[PDB]
Amino acid sequence: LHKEPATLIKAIDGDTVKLMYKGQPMTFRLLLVDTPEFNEKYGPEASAFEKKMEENAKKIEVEFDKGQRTDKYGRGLAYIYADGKMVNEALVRQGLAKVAYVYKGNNTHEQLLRKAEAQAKKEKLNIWS
Ligand SMILES: Cc1cn([C@H]2C[C@H](OP(=O)(O)O)[C@@H](COP(=O)(O)O)O2)c(=O)[nH]c1=O
Ligand SMILES: [Ca+2]
Repeated sequence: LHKEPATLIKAIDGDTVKLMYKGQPMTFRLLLVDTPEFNEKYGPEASAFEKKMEENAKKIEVEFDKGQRTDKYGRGLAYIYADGKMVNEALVRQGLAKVAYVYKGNNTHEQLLRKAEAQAKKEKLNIWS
């Protein structure tokens, strides 16, 4: 896998964000995670966390996996990095996202995120509280 550039356009919620990628606006859906909807318990906290992480970053990157790069809704499917730190992993590690939507051939960082989930659950953080 390879990191590619992108620039924040707008935070949307815990697991979607609008980025400019190859000079075009795109909505991205974070691979391998599920945040609560804003509507839902810890939804606003997940959204805030993503937003702060992305907005505070000097450099956003996107990293596609080996399989499909867009979903059925035309969202890009990627791992997103903020100043080299994976947003997908960070949400999971803080108990603000569950590992979810693990489809074969876009699951390169599954075990990394599962480990983060186990640590969050051990610490009874947020969703695991
Ligand atoms: C994360 C992810 C979601 N999706 C689709 C599956 C779900 O379909 P449905 O909309 O039919 O439920 C939806 C979940 O996204 P959200 O969690 O943003 O709603 O996005 C993929 O197809 N591939 C993926 O990697
Ligand atoms: Ca969601």
